[PDB]
Amino acid sequence: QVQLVQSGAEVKKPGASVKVSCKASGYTFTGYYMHWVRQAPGQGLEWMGWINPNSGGTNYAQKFQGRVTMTRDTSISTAYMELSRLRSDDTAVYYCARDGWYSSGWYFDSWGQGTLVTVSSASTKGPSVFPLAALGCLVKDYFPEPVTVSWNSGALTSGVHTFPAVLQSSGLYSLSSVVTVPSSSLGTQTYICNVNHKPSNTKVDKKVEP
Amino acid sequence: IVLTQSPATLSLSPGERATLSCRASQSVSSYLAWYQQKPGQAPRLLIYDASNRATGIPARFSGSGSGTDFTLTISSLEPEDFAVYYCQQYEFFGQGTKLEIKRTVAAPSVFIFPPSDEQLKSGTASVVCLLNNFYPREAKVQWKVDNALQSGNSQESVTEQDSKDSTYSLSSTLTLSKADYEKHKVYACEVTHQGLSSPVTKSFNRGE
Repeated sequence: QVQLVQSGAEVKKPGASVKVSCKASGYTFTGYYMHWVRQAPGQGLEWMGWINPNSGGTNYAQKFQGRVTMTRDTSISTAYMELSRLRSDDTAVYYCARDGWYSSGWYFDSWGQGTLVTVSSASTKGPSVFPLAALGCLVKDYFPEPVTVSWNSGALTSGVHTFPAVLQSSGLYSLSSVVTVPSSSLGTQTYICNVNHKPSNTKVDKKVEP
Repeated sequence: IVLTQSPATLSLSPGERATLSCRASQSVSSYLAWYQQKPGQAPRLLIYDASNRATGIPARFSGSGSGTDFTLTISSLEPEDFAVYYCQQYEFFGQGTKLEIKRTVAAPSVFIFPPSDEQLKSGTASVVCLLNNFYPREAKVQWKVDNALQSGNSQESVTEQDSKDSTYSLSSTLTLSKADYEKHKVYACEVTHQGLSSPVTKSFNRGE
């Protein structure tokens, strides 16, 4: 069984460079081309280039040419993709994909899990958690993605809606997590939202009360 | 060069047949491929060589077409078959077609939330309008401050189509400064949705 495991997410300032790894297993590493496809949030797929792990030869997309470098290390069956002089619009999920077909075209039968690369001139910051006294929590002004919100340490799951984050003009993200409950338990059942923003090691328990 | 997919969004119920189009501007090789991408996951290969099913792909998936027009067909839509679908040939991808579950219309449950006191102590006031569990997703939320329309000072977010009830939820946030927030009395969000006979307005006053 084929597996493509990529490196964790990264956060970079505009102008800096990022390097993503992609370790392969379950097949002859030097026997199949490795491609790199990215996907901006909400947008479609975009081919960047491929590398022949046997030869080491490359073929970069016309728009990433002169900014991308694709290498490989056969001894560890790992491919690399370095994108330098980054811009804000380079924020995307970066995938490594194996093309398994000698004939015909490029058919990507195995993909990595992706590596989110956030490129922004903003600095990291923990969120401000404000209650929404249906009740919820407002996870405002944080950077970068993501944040994980649970209610009562995951004991409460039914009726919970955690909305996708929005990028505010300030460069910071913000989302809301609401939940619907019977009105009989409001003066009795205690409702706490647990916000966890790993990038800043910020954890907030906020008791929502009418 | 560009691959154009049609339609941009396709909404059908489980059990029906969905047909996705992928046209090429130039007449190009019939070495097309179709992929399936669910939210938060990588694309999965479905069709290759325009009409060959990949490994582990159910028989309901089928592809056809050559030259400049290509099609992907699914016979009976299963709830697991609703996602985004891209066509690709060599280094060129299509913008994608989203396949959503068509559901019986449901009106949104509208709620409004005044800014919390903690935020007000920080000099900012965020008012949140919640639209819970509705279908379809095309809804218009408009903020009214003292019954006057707002613009340019709000943002909204919509969840992915729920897997349990096939509904959507929308969260809109109006953000003002404490000063500008206290210069006005009635804050409202007016929801327009085809499940609603008339636009619904949820409001509150700064007191109580």
